[PDB]
Amino acid sequence: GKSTTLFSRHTKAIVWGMQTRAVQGMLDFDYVCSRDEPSVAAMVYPFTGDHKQKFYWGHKEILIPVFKNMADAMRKHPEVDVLINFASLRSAYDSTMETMNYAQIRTIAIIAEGIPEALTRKLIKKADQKGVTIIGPATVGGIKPGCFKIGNTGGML
Amino acid sequence: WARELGLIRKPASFMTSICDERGQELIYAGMPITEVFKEEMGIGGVLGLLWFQKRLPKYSCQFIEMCLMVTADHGPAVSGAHNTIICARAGKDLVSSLTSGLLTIGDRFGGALDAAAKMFSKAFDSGIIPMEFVNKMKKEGKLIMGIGHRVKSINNPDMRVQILKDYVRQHFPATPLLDYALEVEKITTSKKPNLILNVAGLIGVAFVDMLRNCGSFTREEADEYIDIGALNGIFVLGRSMGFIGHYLDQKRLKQGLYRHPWDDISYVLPEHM
Amino acid sequence: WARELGLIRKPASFMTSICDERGQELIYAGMPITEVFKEEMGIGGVLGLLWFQKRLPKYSCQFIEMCLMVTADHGPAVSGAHNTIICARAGKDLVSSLTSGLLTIGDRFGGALDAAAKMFSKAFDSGIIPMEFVNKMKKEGKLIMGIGHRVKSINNPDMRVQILKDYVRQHFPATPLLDYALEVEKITTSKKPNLILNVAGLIGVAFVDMLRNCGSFTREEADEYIDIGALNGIFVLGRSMGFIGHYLDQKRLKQGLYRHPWDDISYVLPEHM
Amino acid sequence: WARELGLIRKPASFMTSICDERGQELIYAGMPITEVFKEEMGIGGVLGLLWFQKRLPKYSCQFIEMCLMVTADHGPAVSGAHNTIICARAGKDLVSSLTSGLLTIGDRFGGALDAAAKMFSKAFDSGIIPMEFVNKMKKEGKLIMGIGHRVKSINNPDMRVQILKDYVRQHFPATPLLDYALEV
Ligand SMILES: CC(C)(COP(=O)(O)OP(=O)(O)OC[C@H]1O[C@@H](n2cnc3c(N)ncnc32)[C@H](O)[C@@H]1OP(=O)(O)O)[C@@H](O)C(=O)NCCC(=O)NCCS
Ligand SMILES: CC(C)(COP(=O)(O)OP(=O)(O)OC[C@H]1O[C@@H](n2cnc3c(N)ncnc32)[C@H](O)[C@@H]1OP(=O)(O)O)[C@@H](O)C(=O)NCCC(=O)NCCS
Ligand SMILES: CC(C)(COP(=O)(O)OP(=O)(O)OC[C@H]1O[C@@H](n2cnc3c(N)ncnc32)[C@H](O)[C@@H]1OP(=O)(O)O)[C@@H](O)C(=O)NCCC(=O)NCCS
Repeated sequence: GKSTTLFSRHTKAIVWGMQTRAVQGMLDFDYVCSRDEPSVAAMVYPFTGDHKQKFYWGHKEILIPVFKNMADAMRKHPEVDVLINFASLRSAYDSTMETMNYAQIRTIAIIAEGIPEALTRKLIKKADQKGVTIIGPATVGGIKPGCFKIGNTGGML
Repeated sequence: WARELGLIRKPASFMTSICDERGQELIYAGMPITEVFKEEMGIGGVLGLLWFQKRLPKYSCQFIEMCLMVTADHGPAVSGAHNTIICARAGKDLVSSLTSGLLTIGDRFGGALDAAAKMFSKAFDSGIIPMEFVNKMKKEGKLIMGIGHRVKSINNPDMRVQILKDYVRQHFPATPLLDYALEVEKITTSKKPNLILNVAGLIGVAFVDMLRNCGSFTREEADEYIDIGALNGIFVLGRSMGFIGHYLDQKRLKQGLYRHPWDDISYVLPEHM
Repeated sequence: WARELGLIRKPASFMTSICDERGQELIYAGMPITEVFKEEMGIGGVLGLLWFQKRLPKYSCQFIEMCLMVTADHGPAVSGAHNTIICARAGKDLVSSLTSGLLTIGDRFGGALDAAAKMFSKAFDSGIIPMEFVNKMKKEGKLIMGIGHRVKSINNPDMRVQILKDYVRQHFPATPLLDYALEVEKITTSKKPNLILNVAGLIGVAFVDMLRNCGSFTREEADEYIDIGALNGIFVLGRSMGFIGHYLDQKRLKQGLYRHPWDDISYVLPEHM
Repeated sequence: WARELGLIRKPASFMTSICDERGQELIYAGMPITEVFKEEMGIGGVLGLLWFQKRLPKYSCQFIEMCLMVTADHGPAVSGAHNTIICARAGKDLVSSLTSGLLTIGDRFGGALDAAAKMFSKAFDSGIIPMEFVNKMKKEGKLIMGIGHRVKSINNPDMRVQILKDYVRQHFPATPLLDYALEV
């Protein structure tokens, strides 16, 4: 039971992995699109503890939290329905399945190129029986102008 | 010029939260210096502003000042005062001597405050009763930090502990961890007279109580201030006074360069390696 | 055994005069700790005992506390706070970070209190009038230490300076050196509006006045205490509060390792050598 | 005077093992300074004597000197060099500036050598193969200390690493942990 709308003017996203340029481009796009609040709520990076990272909302500075575990970000950001997974081909499967363990996420974008087809099949099966749409692996993502932008879609400003 | 015109954004590499000097007036954690002085905040209030960014109540500030007073100095025999005196007698300046003395402050010298606070907080947060806590410490062969002194014991108490304990009794609103430490002290003293609560253990438990019950901190804020080493800072700031006093004393006494006597050193060297 | 029986005499390698921990009670330069606390001698009184072996009057103790409060911190841009922040962001402990910040305290940073006191005392001890002192400093190519502010010029004075000046006026019995420094300040403000008495110069001259007029020190005792670096100790102890606050703040903000940008460094290396 | 007559016993409060200077000749851990110099030891040999009290072979001393050479400096941007420069520009003397720089050496800055050695030794001492070591470190969310470079990926190797590795190949008798780290 997928949804007919998946990017919105008030959508929020969790970025998996340490991709500062991608999320900064996301925030630049959000600011130019006259969004009330940034589209990236938090970031998940297993190799550094929970902290906050500086980013530019237009000309001012904001702090976006970074979490070791997807669980904490999932708990304290219940408004997030999109996850952009920058995990490599080796950890994209586990990260995607762990994200699908959470019902609030309706859209998962997978950027990694080179995921084995059987693991991708299992991802499709889990998403289909969980009602979660998947911007398929080996992609740049997608862009809804005025509402949301996935990763490095459409280049920089 | 570009920043003034707003044409350029460059990320700031530093964050600060304790003091702002850019404006007309100096500001201590969102509070102007004249406002600090006009309402009779002391060293304790300024310390609270600079270290916790909080407006501590008057009794908390007075207790912080008392903690700085009791740990000011404990003679020249301790490692830090020894090092400060050696460096002062070597012709070095105040900063170098005080620094050489301070660098010995760590696990063995001066770290009983933070270790005592951590252990008593861990024991109290878990449901173990004082007797169970003492038995569990005995099982692991780990000494209870903040318990036991050599010269002083029961019937000849440590008077610094008595002063601080009296202040906490008649001023603090609630001291759960202090009562827990007092029960542990009763158990250990019934075991053995010299195992009394130290100034280190008393300061640690009363500092945790002050953080948790002054009303200016949430549980996790007090926990993180304890964890990051606020009590290390308390001891270091207190003992810097005594170390500077020792440096000034050695400079005033015109003591010469120090060399350890050879008869006090046991030389044990390889045969020809 | 030989020492107990008195057969052997052995010179003591250390002399101390500030604290005695051997006895039943801790003693701060002849005053027991219970007497220290009963007499309501705050941090200023304990500092006086440990640094000068004198029981200073209450106004002197409060003035010392105020001097410690005004110099507690001055933002993170100064050299010492910068070094402390760098060391804290490198994951070091409190003692290492505070020490790394303190090691920058010297002639260019933090020595303005002692230098201003020495300069004004040297001028005042000789008979030269304030105008002769200003002209002599100008002729020697030396700026007057303790004179000059970046923004505070006239009708917007340095508020810390004003607070300390008010306390010194309404509490000190006699401040000849402060009056001399204020005449010098009048001359230099006639030259240029922002050449006012710093907090450094005010603290130096008021500390010399306190030493020379509190009634506890002879002239040579006060001169010796100024010479050996008592004001350096005052600044170091005061600024240690702000440095520990900066360390705790960087720890709480969970800041990461700092690396200075390559664009801010001018690499000028030999071509072949 | 009673000590010159053998009438008093006092316990020694300190123990030392690296250097004896009471006698006529300076001794570095059981070896006179003339003996140190006549057999063409260098910084590495004296370092071995003073730190380990051992007679390291010449290749070990040369390797220690090479390690001191490659870690001598890495520019002014690092935390320690930054602190040293800040303290030097503040007018402090050599000891204070070098001290302020050194005090930043710890976990985040300068501790990668000890951490890398510790974790590689802990892995190698256990029976886990390099692949299992990589997976184990990945599972715990912990990067491998000693792995990673901003540049110098492939066919443009880091050159200090190349020099040290070549020396260790051509002089060391056996390098088990080096081979383990190279498989990693
Ligand atoms: C202060 C201290 C160093 C003095 O220890 P001490 O002089 O060796 O005390 P003792 O002569 O009783 O010898 C140790 C014995 O008492 C017990 N003991 C000593 N300190 C203890 C403590 N803090 N907790 C529990 N048991 C302790 C030991 O189990 C040992 O028992 P045993 O004789 O049956 O083996 C020691 O109590 C200690 O390490 N305390 C913890 C650290 C601390 O508080 N620092 C000092 C703050 S100023
Ligand atoms: C170099 C100089 C100090 C010579 O020293 P000295 O005063 O003759 O003797 P020392 O300072 O070595 O020590 C005095 C004695 O105590 C002994 N002693 C030294 N250190 C000792 C220690 N830690 N424990 C016990 N005994 C010690 C020495 O064996 C020496 O023996 P002596 O009785 O035969 O003289 C003196 O000539 C001088 O000041 N010259 C100026 C040049 C200079 O400063 N050089 C720097 C030296 S590296
Ligand atoms: C080693 C390790 C930090 C690799 O770092 P990295 O993220 O690949 O690269 P850096 O952290 O050096 O910095 C990345 C960029 O900052 C730049 N940079 C580094 N120092 C700089 C400075 N002072 N000013 C400006 N830019 C700088 C680099 O040139 C690099 O440029 P790029 O973005 O064009 O590639 C990482 O793999 C790691 O932590 N490994 C653990 C093992 C370890 O710690 N090794 C010991 C270190 S010697």
